[PDB]
Amino acid sequence: RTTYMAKPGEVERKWYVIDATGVSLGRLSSEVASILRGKNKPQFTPHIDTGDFVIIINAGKIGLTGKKATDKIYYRHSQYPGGLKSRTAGEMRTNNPEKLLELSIKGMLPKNSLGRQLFKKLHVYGGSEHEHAAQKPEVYELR
Amino acid sequence: EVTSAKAVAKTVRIAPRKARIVIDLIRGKQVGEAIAILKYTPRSASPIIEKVLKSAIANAEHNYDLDINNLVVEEAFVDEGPTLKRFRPRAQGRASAINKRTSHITVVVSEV
Amino acid sequence: MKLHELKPSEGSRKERNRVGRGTGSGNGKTSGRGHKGQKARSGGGVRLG
Amino acid sequence: PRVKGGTVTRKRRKKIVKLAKGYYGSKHLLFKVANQAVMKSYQYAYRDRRQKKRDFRRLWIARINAAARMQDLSYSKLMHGLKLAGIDINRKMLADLAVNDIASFNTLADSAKKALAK
Amino acid sequence: MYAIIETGGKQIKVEAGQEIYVEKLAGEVGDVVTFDKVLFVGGDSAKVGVPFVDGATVTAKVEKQGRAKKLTVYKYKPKKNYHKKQGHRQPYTKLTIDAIN
RNA sequence: CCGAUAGUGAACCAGUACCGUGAGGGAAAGGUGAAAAGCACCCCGGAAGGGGAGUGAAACAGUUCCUGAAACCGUGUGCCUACAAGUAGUUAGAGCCCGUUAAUGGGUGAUAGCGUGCCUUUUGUAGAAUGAACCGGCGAGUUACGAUUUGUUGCAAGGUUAA
RNA sequence: UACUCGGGAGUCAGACUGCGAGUGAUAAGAUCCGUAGUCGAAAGGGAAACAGCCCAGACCACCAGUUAAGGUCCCCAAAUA
RNA sequence: AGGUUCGUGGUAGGAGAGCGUUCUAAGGGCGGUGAAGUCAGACCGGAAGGACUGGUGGAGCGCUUAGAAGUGAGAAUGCCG
Ligand SMILES: [Mg+2]
Ligand SMILES: [Mg+2]
Ligand SMILES: [Mg+2]
Ligand SMILES: [Mg+2]
Ligand SMILES: [Mg+2]
Ligand SMILES: [Mg+2]
Ligand SMILES: [Mg+2]
Ligand SMILES: [Mg+2]
Ligand SMILES: [Mg+2]
Ligand SMILES: [Mg+2]
Ligand SMILES: [Mg+2]
Ligand SMILES: [Mg+2]
Ligand SMILES: [Mg+2]
Ligand SMILES: [Mg+2]
Ligand SMILES: [Mg+2]
Ligand SMILES: [Mg+2]
Ligand SMILES: [Mg+2]
Ligand SMILES: [Mg+2]
Ligand SMILES: [Mg+2]
Ligand SMILES: [Mg+2]
Ligand SMILES: [Mg+2]
Ligand SMILES: [Mg+2]
Ligand SMILES: [Mg+2]
Ligand SMILES: [Mg+2]
Ligand SMILES: [Mg+2]
Ligand SMILES: [Mg+2]
Ligand SMILES: [Mg+2]
Ligand SMILES: [Mg+2]
Ligand SMILES: [Mg+2]
Ligand SMILES: [Mg+2]
Ligand SMILES: [Mg+2]
Ligand SMILES: [Mg+2]
Ligand SMILES: [Mg+2]
Ligand SMILES: [Mg+2]
Ligand SMILES: [Mg+2]
Ligand SMILES: [Mg+2]
Ligand SMILES: [Mg+2]
Ligand SMILES: [Mg+2]
Ligand SMILES: [Mg+2]
Ligand SMILES: [Mg+2]
Ligand SMILES: [Mg+2]
Ligand SMILES: [Mg+2]
Ligand SMILES: [Mg+2]
Ligand SMILES: [Mg+2]
Ligand SMILES: [Mg+2]
Ligand SMILES: [Mg+2]
Ligand SMILES: [Mg+2]
Ligand SMILES: [Mg+2]
Ligand SMILES: [Mg+2]
Ligand SMILES: [Mg+2]
Ligand SMILES: [Mg+2]
Ligand SMILES: [Mg+2]
Repeated sequence: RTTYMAKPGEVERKWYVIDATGVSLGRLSSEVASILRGKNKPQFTPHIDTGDFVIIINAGKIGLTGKKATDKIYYRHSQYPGGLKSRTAGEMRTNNPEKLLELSIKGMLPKNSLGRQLFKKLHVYGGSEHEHAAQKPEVYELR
Repeated sequence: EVTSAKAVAKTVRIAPRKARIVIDLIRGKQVGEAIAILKYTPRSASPIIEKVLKSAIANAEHNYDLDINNLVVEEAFVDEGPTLKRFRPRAQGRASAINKRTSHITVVVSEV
Repeated sequence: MKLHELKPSEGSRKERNRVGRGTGSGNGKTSGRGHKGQKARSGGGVRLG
Repeated sequence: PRVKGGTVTRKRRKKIVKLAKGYYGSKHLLFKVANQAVMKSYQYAYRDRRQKKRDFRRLWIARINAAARMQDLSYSKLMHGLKLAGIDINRKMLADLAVNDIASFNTLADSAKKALAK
Repeated sequence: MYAIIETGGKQIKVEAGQEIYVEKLAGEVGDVVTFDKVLFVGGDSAKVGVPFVDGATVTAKVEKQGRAKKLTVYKYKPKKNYHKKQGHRQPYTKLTIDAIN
């Protein structure tokens, strides 16, 4: 019958800038993933993109409660026999905070083609100034 | 009317897969260039396709009164025909089948 | 009676049952015989007593 | 009298092969695989005919929740207030109001807030 | 101006001049049907029912009595020699909305 | 009673061809048209084979020639497709292309949710248990005489004939 | 609902779970009995995936509503109660 | 014929109602202004199934009521092409 479905390009997508100072990693990532997915609008449609674009600054000051800064381990395998690598959450917050935020958030998006397409809308900076001043980005305050 | 002519060679002793590799070269080309292409392609199916093409051009000029210089090859395809079944004696007193295949060759020429 | 409207007495004739014509009739694959016995074989069964 | 099997088998098999039109490869040409494809398609349709209602209710609930969060309410609080006030509009129509006539949705949310606090 | 009415066990949104399909109703072609269960009247005056508004009703005219397209309900169980086939056709009634009160 | 996988093994030069030292075993193969009127003549080619012309009701009936299904092999085009982990579908669904036995129509489908073939045998099989390359035809509870039980019909302390 | 009379069968390889015992080592997805359930012959929801565990028994259609086990930060519907 | 109440998962298996194929008998039909067969469609019935229209085909075939069976195939390392 009659139920509204959006169309590609129908819904206006905005740009948001978020400060990541002192917020826990997962608690920031959940909010950002919900924003990206498009679940904050009454025009949500499961099979198309209606989410917004997110810019994250001060990524080097993300929080890690407990002792996660020294024994939260990230693994990679090169598919060669005995090719496992490990890295702590610390020294990954200091060297490559962008990878930390990116993979933490990527673990929360849907695991399909639309999720990969959504991940391309996330820009994260470890400093304080972004390169996208030409867009308009507006400040967003986490719930 | 009758702007096209065709010729067919039926039940020619040549496997269809070996003629459908030469006849793909001359599709949609001028008749002079197609004859030249068939002349310099050293396969075994070139003389047969060339003969069929020249017959098609000849009966396009004679019956329907068209111009040789203004012709192109519209359609060209190879269709299957009856196969002859033969045998080849393998080792240890048993034989294996051999398929001597034939084909039908068709070419259609027309005004540009 | 007219030969084009013959009607035998109701209840006096019935339809034969045919086994082994598909599973929709309830007498399909095994045809009312069960599974893998002596009584499930062609010409099977034992003497009367 | 002999009854030779003509015209009846092909007529029945062609119906299935026609029902399997649009499938990949031999699934739309050969009877044996087309029969399995048709049975599986019927079973899938039977099951999805029940899952469709569940999916649409989930979609309506998500849209209503998203629209209500903009009025400082959850979905849970809004539905409780609507049930407490005495309003019997289902999720489909609330979602419609949320998508288009948002003014009316905000009026209903005001009614729910009035009943909830009260 | 639109309204939300309840009919056939489910609610439907209507407007003047709109054509709707509902569950089978008692009435011949050309008759007039009145829906007295109105839940919400909107447009420049948002007055809601608790659960029904008031003596406000909706009137409509019958256009056609018929049945929908044919389904085919099929069930089977692998390896158990069980199949079941059955066709369905759902009756309906087609109306045209006249006025909203 | 059968109607060319049927009916004799054999509807056709069949106990033939073929197999075996021998006794012996043992096939496949029907249909132009009412009438050969079976394509004079012209063109390409060595020929085969084609394109015209002609006979014919029909040649898309041209010497396995009535009808001509499926597997299988091709030519053209409307929609989709080179960042994507797929028992291949089903439900939701935009875009593009059409226009029906006219009715809440047809074709293709970017994207999203769900989803481990069919049969047999098993306590239990998606099963790394078994069977099937695909398509077509053929292929399995029958008849005779007795026993017993239910239904129908005729007569009824009688009923009924066999040769 | 029982029972009696008559026509027709199939079945006699069972499986796991809770409780009570034996053999075993107070082992086994072991083996053998008593008792109740489910599977066999049962789809649907939860245990990630899952015959036997927990909830619950599919006549057909609906873009309607209330609940059971289990759950409400994101994948993923609902409390960053 | 109309109601009230209770029901309608299902393997082995029991009971009931039917669809379709070939032939026979009677009645009534259509067909060179085109039969059977074959091809394509978005039609009809609760299922097996049945029509209508158009192309090819070029001479036989339905319908109603009964009767008789060489009576319906996807599987047998099934037989033939
Ligand atoms: Mg040998
Ligand atoms: Mg030798
Ligand atoms: Mg019967
Ligand atoms: Mg049964
Ligand atoms: Mg079977
Ligand atoms: Mg068996
Ligand atoms: Mg037995
Ligand atoms: Mg006969
Ligand atoms: Mg057959
Ligand atoms: Mg498709
Ligand atoms: Mg024949
Ligand atoms: Mg014979
Ligand atoms: Mg000899
Ligand atoms: Mg003759
Ligand atoms: Mg000649
Ligand atoms: Mg000639
Ligand atoms: Mg001619
Ligand atoms: Mg003539
Ligand atoms: Mg004839
Ligand atoms: Mg022929
Ligand atoms: Mg064909
Ligand atoms: Mg990538
Ligand atoms: Mg791409
Ligand atoms: Mg999909
Ligand atoms: Mg075993
Ligand atoms: Mg495998
Ligand atoms: Mg075996
Ligand atoms: Mg095998
Ligand atoms: Mg008597
Ligand atoms: Mg008994
Ligand atoms: Mg015993
Ligand atoms: Mg035992
Ligand atoms: Mg036991
Ligand atoms: Mg134990
Ligand atoms: Mg055990
Ligand atoms: Mg069993
Ligand atoms: Mg279950
Ligand atoms: Mg389950
Ligand atoms: Mg587990
Ligand atoms: Mg099973
Ligand atoms: Mg959620
Ligand atoms: Mg039942
Ligand atoms: Mg039930
Ligand atoms: Mg029975
Ligand atoms: Mg006529
Ligand atoms: Mg005429
Ligand atoms: Mg006949
Ligand atoms: Mg016809
Ligand atoms: Mg009939
Ligand atoms: Mg038979
Ligand atoms: Mg076969
Ligand atoms: Mg073979």
